[PDB]
Amino acid sequence: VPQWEVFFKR
Amino acid sequence: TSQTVASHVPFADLCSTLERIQKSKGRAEKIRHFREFLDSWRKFHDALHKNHVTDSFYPAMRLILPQLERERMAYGIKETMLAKLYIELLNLPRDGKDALKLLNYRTDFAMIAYFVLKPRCLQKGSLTIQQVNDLLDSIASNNSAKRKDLIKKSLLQLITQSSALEQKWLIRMIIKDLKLGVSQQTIFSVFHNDAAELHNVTTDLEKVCRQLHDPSVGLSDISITLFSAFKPMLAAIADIEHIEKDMKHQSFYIETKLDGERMQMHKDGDVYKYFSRNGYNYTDQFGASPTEGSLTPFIHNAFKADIQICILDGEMMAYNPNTQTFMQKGTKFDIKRMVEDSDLQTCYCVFDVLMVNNKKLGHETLRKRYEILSSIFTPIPGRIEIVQKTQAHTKNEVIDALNEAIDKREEGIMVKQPLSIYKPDKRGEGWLKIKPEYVSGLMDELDILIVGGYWGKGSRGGMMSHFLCAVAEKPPPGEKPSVFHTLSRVGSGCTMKELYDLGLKLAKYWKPFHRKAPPSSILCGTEKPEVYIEPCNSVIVQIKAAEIVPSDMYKTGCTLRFPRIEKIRDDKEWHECMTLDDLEQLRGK
Ligand SMILES: [Hg+2]
Ligand SMILES: [Hg+2]
Ligand SMILES: [Hg+2]
Ligand SMILES: [Hg+2]
Ligand SMILES: [Hg+2]
Ligand SMILES: [Hg+2]
Ligand SMILES: [Hg+2]
Ligand SMILES: [Hg+2]
Ligand SMILES: [Hg+2]
Repeated sequence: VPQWEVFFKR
Repeated sequence: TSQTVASHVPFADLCSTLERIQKSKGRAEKIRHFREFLDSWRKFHDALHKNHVTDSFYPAMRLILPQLERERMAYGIKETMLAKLYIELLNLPRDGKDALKLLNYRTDFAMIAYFVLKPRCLQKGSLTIQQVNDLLDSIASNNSAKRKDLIKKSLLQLITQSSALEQKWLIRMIIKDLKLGVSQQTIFSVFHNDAAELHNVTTDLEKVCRQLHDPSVGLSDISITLFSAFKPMLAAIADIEHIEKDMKHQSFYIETKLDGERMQMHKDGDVYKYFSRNGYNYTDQFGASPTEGSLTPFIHNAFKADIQICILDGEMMAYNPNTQTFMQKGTKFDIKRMVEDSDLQTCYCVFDVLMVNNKKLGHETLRKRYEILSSIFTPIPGRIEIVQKTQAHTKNEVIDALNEAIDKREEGIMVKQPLSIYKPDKRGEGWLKIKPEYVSGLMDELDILIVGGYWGKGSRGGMMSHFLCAVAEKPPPGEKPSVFHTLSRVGSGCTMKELYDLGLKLAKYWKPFHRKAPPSSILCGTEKPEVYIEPCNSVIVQIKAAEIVPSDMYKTGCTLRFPRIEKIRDDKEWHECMTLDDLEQLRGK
């Protein structure tokens, strides 16, 4: 399950 | 398994993005910040939903464009309510400068609050965007049910679980004005190339978010669809001098301009939906079926046999059966209530059709569209009507129509290109509107006396169609005016109850007018009334007019262009009538 924080702070 | 991006995205990330957009100076920079958020959301979505989807950007977009919220109803929250709440929670001195400034906020509030919050609320947010939506849902739903305390508790959750900065943005989403410094259209364009066009034929952020979830997949032939709210086509204001050029030097339509509630009707058999011009659902009022509502039960059977599905554009009017007239918006009386008490009834005035049985008609010519319209239903006067239209090609014909329109107490005229198609939310193109050039001054308030009358037709023969109005000749000091000079004929249509009441009040005073033995108190020009009334028995009306022009039809040697009775001035005595001298000074000033 992907974690949002990896997508947003990127 | 009913998984959503919104359940994973801290409301704090949405707010830091709004804060960056609002503080950015350039458009480019504003857009960039939006893009970065939108892009992360889309990549996440793809990762989250790899092995599954109706999920979309809607939970964010509805907070970004709160003025476009349609699912949730009104919150019922006032700045003043928030003010009190914060004064409790932050324990501000009840008589201090901060508390008063919140309570005495003059209609921004979010910013005043934020400055009070910044040094005393240091809490970090805990809500996801989804959880923010859930609490807003709770506020709106409880407001509907007038459950004041539950609204407070939902507010309480939002506030105690959110950072000062998030609270700034919550307040703006609640008020429905974010002040991003970037337009709604820009937001749409940044989101998807097709987003605006789609929004114009579905006033629904969720539909737009979900259908245009992929920025690289377009939609073909975006069009008006059964049971979706499209934005109405609008009319551009038109200077009557240029009307022949404006109509592409060809034949055009002149159509009655009605000031009702713009309303579209969607029909499929026994099922009906109605949308207002902003795309709110009015089906509860008018009727979802032929056994309920204020309109549908009465018009369901007007539709012709072959018609199963249709979509109409038009205007809802309040109709008086006893006078066969539409009541105007501006009245001292209660139109809604009288409609409910059955004193008046709802009447759908229809001027367009966008679908018939699965033929889509947006792209047909208005000419073809009008042809089809006459095939959709059989008009029932006072419930469902086809607005009256005529063909014309001359400026003077348009002058005639405007003249007639104002005479019947309508407030203008419509002019429409027969070649023109239906363009949702566009102003201009094929639709022009024409109203008189009213210059706001003394010209807005001519206080003149009724001196004579003209009868309506047939059964309305007891009511007057027009009044003849005069001004007073200034009388010798001491005595009241005894001589009046005609000035203007003016429409007496019962478009407001005060005119109806006035007619009945004056009924007993009319006397037959005889050309060969005329009353000495009323001096005429060419134009004679059918009946006259002694001045002391009469009433002053306040008249709005665009221009005083020469005329040999009235004793004053002039008359009023586009005159409309604005008010009955029964707070004035008959002898307080505007005089010749007043008229004279007015003309040359
Ligand atoms: Hg706080
Ligand atoms: Hg959207
Ligand atoms: Hg009507
Ligand atoms: Hg009336
Ligand atoms: Hg009338
Ligand atoms: Hg009347
Ligand atoms: Hg006369
Ligand atoms: Hg009198
Ligand atoms: Hg005059």
